[PDB]
Amino acid sequence: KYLATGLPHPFESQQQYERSLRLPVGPEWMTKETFQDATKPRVIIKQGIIAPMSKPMY
Amino acid sequence: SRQNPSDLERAIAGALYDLETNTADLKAALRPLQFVSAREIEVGHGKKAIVIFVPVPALQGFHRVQQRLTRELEKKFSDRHVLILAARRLTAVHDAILTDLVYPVEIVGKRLRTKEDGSKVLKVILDEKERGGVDYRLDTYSEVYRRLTGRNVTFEFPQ
Amino acid sequence: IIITSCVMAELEKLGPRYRVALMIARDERWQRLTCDHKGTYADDCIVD
Amino acid sequence: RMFAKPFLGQLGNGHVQGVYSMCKDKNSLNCIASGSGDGVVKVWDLTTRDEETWRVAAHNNIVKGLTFTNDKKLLSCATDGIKLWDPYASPSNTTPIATWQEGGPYTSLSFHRSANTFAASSGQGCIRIWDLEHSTAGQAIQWPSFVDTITDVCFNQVETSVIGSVATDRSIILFDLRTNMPVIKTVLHFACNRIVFNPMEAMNLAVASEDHNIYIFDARNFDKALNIQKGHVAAVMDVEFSPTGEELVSGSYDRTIRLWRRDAGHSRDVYHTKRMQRVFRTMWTMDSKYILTGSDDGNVRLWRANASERSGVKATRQRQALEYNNALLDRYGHLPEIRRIRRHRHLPKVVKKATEIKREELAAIKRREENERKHSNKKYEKRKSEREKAVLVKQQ
Amino acid sequence: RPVDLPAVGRMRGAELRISAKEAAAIAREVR
Amino acid sequence: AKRQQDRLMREAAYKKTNETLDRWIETVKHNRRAEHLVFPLAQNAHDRGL
Amino acid sequence: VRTSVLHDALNSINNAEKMGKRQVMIRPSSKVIVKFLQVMQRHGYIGEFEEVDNGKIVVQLNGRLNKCGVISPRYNVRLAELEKWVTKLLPARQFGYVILTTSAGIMDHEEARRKHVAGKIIGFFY
RNA sequence: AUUAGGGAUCGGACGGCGUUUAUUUUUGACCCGUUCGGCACCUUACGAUAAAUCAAAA
Ligand SMILES: [Zn+2]
Repeated sequence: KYLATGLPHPFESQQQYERSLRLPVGPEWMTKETFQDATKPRVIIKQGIIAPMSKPMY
Repeated sequence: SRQNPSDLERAIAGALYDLETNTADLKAALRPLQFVSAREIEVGHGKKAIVIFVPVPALQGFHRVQQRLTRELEKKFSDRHVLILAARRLTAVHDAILTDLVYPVEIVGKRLRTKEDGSKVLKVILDEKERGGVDYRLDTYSEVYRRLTGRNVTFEFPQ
Repeated sequence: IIITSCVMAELEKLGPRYRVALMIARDERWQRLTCDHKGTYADDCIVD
Repeated sequence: RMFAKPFLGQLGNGHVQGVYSMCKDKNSLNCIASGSGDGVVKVWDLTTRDEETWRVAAHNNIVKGLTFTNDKKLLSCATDGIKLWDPYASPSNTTPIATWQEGGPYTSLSFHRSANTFAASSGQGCIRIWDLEHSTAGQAIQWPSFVDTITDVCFNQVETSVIGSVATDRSIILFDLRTNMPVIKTVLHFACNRIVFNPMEAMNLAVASEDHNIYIFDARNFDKALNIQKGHVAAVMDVEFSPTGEELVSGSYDRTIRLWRRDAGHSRDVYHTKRMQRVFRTMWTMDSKYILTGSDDGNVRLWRANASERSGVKATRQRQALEYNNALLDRYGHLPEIRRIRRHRHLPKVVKKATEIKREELAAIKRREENERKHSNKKYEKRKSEREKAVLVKQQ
Repeated sequence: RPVDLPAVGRMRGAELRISAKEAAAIAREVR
Repeated sequence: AKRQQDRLMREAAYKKTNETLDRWIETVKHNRRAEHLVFPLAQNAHDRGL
Repeated sequence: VRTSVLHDALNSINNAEKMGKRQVMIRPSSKVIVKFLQVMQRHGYIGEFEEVDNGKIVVQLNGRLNKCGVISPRYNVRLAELEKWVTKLLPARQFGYVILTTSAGIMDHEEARRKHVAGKIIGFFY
């Protein structure tokens, strides 16, 4: 049960995946800066109003 | 018959006389027919469409022979949409006008759409076997039905 | 007349088949006194 | 799954009967209006909720449409027509200061992002559009030969002069306002219930359809659907995009509300309440932290997104902990143990047995199709993918 | 007992039977 | 014919719309491929250039 | 066999209002059923309906109506009798409607009060 | 007015990627899909109500 039976959907190779995780993420095994960088969410939402975008950025 | 001629009544009569002579080699319902009736009112904007009223045995006479006849009459006559209709004087008569107006296709359904209020509309949906040569004529069929009867019906092929 | 929020809730806990009575309850022209507890339990709300 | 306590509150008394339309203040942060089945509208503040701020018996029949203008005024649609009221005045005026009736029965309202223009989906198969303070009858734009009642209509905020819409022909339609004409008409297998656009990706948009399913498209190409979000039992009554545009509310006809990521293909959350009776209008607030569910139990319930993640400013280790657990999930979400106790969510009996029957029947249908394909000449063909298969036809 | 049923008579599905005595009993209450 | 006429007219309209969406495709591509998204957007902060 | 096709239709609408559907296919049609549906659409308790032919009717229903019923003996009624009948037939005077065939056609009790025409109670809903 | 369909059941009628009759066409046997019609199971009741009775005492 602690095995993972099915490959995860973005993945294409078992070796890709088993070597993809490879790294503990907590503060015990890396520096605090890498911790911040490794647990940062993809999207950050502050307080306020998300008014939809007026001018195309890039 | 029942009229004294008009400027395009004589035109459609002389048309069917030059279909009597100097052409085919196909002659079934043309000679036992005289001036019967014709009518011309605007359809769309900028365009016209002729309708010709015909008696009730000549209805199925033209149902025997109407292929390519409407085609040639359209081409050499004013380059406009030709419609063939009976002359009659209530709802069964209106369905008769419908099934006479649509000659190559049998209708499938009449659809009475009520709305969120007492407004209502009709949609008659036609056969699936012939679709290509009608969609440029569907609006003309609809407006001539609206002018001859007065009821608002829209014509469509179901999907 | 006064209806407690517990009573209102209990009515809504009764299913859609009680919708007429629910609407009768929710006719506006009457006061609505709230409750501040966990219970939503009509009888105790009333007795207290 | 311990701290999942996502319900929050019940906005005041609610309406009298069921609540059928509601809309936000897309400029400020706390102003909500909803119109009832009994022709009355109420306007609510989020900070003070236990009582209404403003109330007016608007129409006779159900309040089909409702929206806020840019400045301070608001507009409601029904079978009586459409009217314009003002909720924030030192006197509480009851009389609406504008009205319109011609153009047939209007269905739905939508208001422009920047300008003072707004569009209305009528029942006449036609959308008529006004520019406020200098228009009276508005421009009636429609498909050339179209009759069927257009249900929904929506101003696309990011790319202006663009409005998509949808009718009961199980077709949706796209329009332009610079050149005031329809643009594209595409017909689906099933009837759509509502259309919204992706407020952070302009070319992307969203239909909720009685095929119990949600479809995301790119407007530039309707050849195949971009996303099939399928989780439901009954018809979906309404969808709305999160203002961050990566999340999606889906209220459906069964008493459920399902919260979605943008790329998912399944639920992240399902909400159900034995009180709640039918869902009709679900809108995020301007915060993408809270969603609002407008019932036919006559409630406007306030739910949280981020099913456990309580609001509040956080101490440093508290948020480091919660972000730590989040990305910890995004590694280990697929192990069987933790997967089952993250997917385990209790459903009421109705939707439970119904989805059992649904999965069974769809298995039967797939088996039918597979046996027919294998024992038919379709075997020498490609398995047509479903995002392709969802569209019936596209035309212009 | 179901709350939605009217009390003038009995109901089978969507059909409401009203005997002649009950409509005459309404004919007494109107006068 | 009115049908093909409005067809080509709405086709040109469709082309122009797709041009106007091609003006956003680059931003959409960036944000969907990027590492971190900020909200609310810097451009739509009410106090921008002060 | 039930000769009241309008009762069969009302039973269809009642079962669909119980199970929560979004349309029905009422196989036998009649003009009086059309008129009942028009009064229903005036009071908004049904979404939208189309008469189709071979005919039947597709009746998209919203889920606001609760219960349909037909008065089988088709009872004659006058004005004060209309008020007392409607107060003993609906659970509340501000909920639901009854249907009358009057000399001015088929309408609800509020319309029959506006025209001050009496008639014959046939059916009702809420 | 249906429950709500599935798994099987056979009586037609229709089709077909195909095996065997078939020395090759019929046609017949196996398999698949559609369709009506019905002997019956279970599920959920759509409810019930007089309960021991139910896809009918809904
Ligand atoms: Zn209490």
